[PDB]
Amino acid sequence: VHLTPEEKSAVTALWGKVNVDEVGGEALGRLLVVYPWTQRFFESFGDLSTPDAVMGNPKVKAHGKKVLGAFSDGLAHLDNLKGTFATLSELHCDKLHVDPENFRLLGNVLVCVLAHHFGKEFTPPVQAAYQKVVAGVANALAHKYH
Amino acid sequence: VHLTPEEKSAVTALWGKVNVDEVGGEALGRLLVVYPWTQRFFESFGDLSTPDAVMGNPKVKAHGKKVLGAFSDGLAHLDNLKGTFATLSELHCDKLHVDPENFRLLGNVLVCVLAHHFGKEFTPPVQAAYQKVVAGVANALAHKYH
Amino acid sequence: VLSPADKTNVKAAWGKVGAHAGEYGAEALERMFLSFPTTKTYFPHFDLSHGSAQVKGHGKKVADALTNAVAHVDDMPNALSALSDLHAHKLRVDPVNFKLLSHCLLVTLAAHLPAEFTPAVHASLDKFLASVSTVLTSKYR
Amino acid sequence: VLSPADKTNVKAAWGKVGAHAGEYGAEALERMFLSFPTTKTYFPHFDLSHGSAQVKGHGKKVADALTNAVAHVDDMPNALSALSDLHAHKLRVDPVNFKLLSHCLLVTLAAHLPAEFTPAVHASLDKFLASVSTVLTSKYR
Ligand code: HEM
Ligand code: HEM
Ligand code: HEM
Ligand code: HEM
Ligand SMILES: *Cc1ccc(OC)cc1OCc1ccncc1
Ligand SMILES: *Cc1ccc(OC)cc1OCc1ccncc1
Repeated sequence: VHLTPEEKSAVTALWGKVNVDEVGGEALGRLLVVYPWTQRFFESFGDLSTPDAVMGNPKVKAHGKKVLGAFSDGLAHLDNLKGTFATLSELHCDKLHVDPENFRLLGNVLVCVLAHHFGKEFTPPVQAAYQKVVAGVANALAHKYH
Repeated sequence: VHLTPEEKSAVTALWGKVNVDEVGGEALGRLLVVYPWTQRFFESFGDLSTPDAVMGNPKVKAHGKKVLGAFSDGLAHLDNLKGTFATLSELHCDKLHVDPENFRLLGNVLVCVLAHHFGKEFTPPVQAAYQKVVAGVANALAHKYH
Repeated sequence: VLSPADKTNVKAAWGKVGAHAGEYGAEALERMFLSFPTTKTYFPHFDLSHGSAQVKGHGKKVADALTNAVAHVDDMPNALSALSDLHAHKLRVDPVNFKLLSHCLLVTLAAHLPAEFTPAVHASLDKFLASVSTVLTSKYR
Repeated sequence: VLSPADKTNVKAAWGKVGAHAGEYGAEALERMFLSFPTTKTYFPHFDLSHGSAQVKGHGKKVADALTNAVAHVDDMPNALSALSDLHAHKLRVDPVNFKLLSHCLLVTLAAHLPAEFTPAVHASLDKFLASVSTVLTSKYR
């Protein structure tokens, strides 16, 4: 996870405009609609029978916030993703057994969500900066599976 | 890679019967035949147009011996597979840019080859121990992605 | 997507497998549960001990499904519609698990066909299992 | 395996790209090239700099191929067979790269068609690109 000062600035600048109460819930929700099997890990959230039900599920929106928060922690410690996410890594690998690939999927979904909300502002270079960050969070979380 | 006392025991017992001059070649050769895109990294090896050309290719046999050797290395250092493969990891990731997923595929192909040679001798417990070893090597070879 | 040759190899080798299909499916499952314990979380109510009658029974079912697939290789989505509904809509099985059973099925195959598990057959059966896996993990109803 | 709804979503969402096809395809390629440098070894002779005329023309070819794929969505193998020879037979592109460009296509779409890029459509487009990728990376000749 090596970001040039220029990317660090653009990533920080953009994230400043992110809606911390929504983006996370939208990304988690899209993860469950685009890759249906991920719902298996969240069967206690209630109704996930349809896209609209998933996107409108309170529990999905609430949990999304935490996810975004963690990503935020990461953006504040790109110097030590592995360390920042040591706890989550044990939760997802040792306790939940989520396959490492799903971490990558959620990461790309988030990138899709960001592109959706900022449109033309989410330029090719900015995306590149972000692909690095989500790749780091994922690899850090997969530390107990990698 | 953990391998209980009984596991490491059986793993060793079986590898003792493995042909150092041919298995490597069979694994690499089947990799090229089952997953054709991997042929892209061996244009300097010669004819790989048919399964017979692949399995009979001298460079494939010769190179497979080196590969089988890296695995033998891993077996004698199951407690530090990361260190053991550090160099090969640099070669494969930073120099050749071989996507991590293929290390996993070659590893399972090796397992298939082992089952082909030992037949009934390759018991589920024996395989289970070997899946731990190939996942380790694979994760180790891709470590340049952390 | 299977090639005309692929289809010929899959039919030939599965023909070779013949009456040992159910056993092989049972063994495949067993290797999967032992090699990738996580997969067990999908069969909580099953007796997964070595040689259990449930696993053997389930293997027969799996093999019959595959034999069915082999027989409708050119129209799998249609032929496996009910099974797809079960693994994709209902059980929502992660596709990584299909790679694992497939691998175990190939391993079992390698262990029983020292005379017929040629590289080409191996390649063809690999793609075949991938095609069955895609149908069963896809929701196309 | 696409559902009738997937084809509905894909044809609808792709139809809004229309004359933008060339542009969007070029943007996806560029996004791919910057976000995943590795994908560049496939175009060693190409000028990949921002604004390249080559990248622009190529995306137009990629974009039209996808338009043709959407039209023959129920007959892809025969329809994209030539592209199959190309990517699977001649280029031997590692499947992983197809997931990368697909992701870049989705990102591009999301950034241009916010109203259309709904969860459901997002889901359908992804499966459509994965089916196209399967075909282009499979040797069924
Ligand atoms: C991009 C990487 C991801 C990040 C940053 C992340 C972050 C988090 C956080 C912050 C929590 C809650 C922490 C706590 O226990 O207080 C959590 C819990 C959890 N995550 Fe993740 N996660 C990621 C990907 C995934 C994926 C791909 C899955 C599986 C498909 C998953 C499934 C879960 C589940 C099941 C819980 C438990 C929630 C519950 O049932 O109460 N996560 N994650
Ligand atoms: C996961 C198991 C693998 C192991 C243990 C392994 C081991 C080796 C070893 C020992 C070398 C020789 C280095 C030297 O002699 O200095 C090597 C080179 C190389 N490996 Fe691997 N390898 C693995 C997987 C792969 C895969 C999956 C690919 C890609 C399809 C690959 C492609 C290469 C290439 C291209 C070279 C040789 C380049 C040349 O001589 O032209 N390897 N590997
Ligand atoms: C080669 C691909 C597979 C085939 C051909 C296949 C076929 C089948 C068949 C024939 C059944 C019984 C259907 C019935 O109830 O009438 C079944 C059930 C089931 N399969 Fe699969 N399956 C495959 C892969 C998997 C994988 C990868 C998993 C997960 C690790 C899985 C999990 C299950 C479960 C949990 C059941 C239901 C068990 C029960 O409640 O009795 N299957 N499958
Ligand atoms: C949705 C997926 C894709 C589609 C629809 C697609 C489509 C096309 C089309 C239409 C051509 C033009 C061939 C001609 O005009 O004769 C082509 C060429 C090519 N594609 Fe793809 N492609 C896809 C993914 C990829 C990926 C993932 C790579 C590699 C990272 C790739 C590498 C190439 C290369 C290197 C050429 C040849 C360019 C040259 O050397 O002139 N393609 N593709
Ligand atoms: C032919 C083929 C190779 C590899 C994959 O990835 C798992 C999929 C695939 O096709 C699956 C399929 C077969 C028949 N109808 C629809 C889909
Ligand atoms: C429907 C579908 C989902 C996921 C993948 O990736 C493995 C492929 C796929 O379709 C495969 C296919 C489509 C059309 N014709 C043949 C095969």
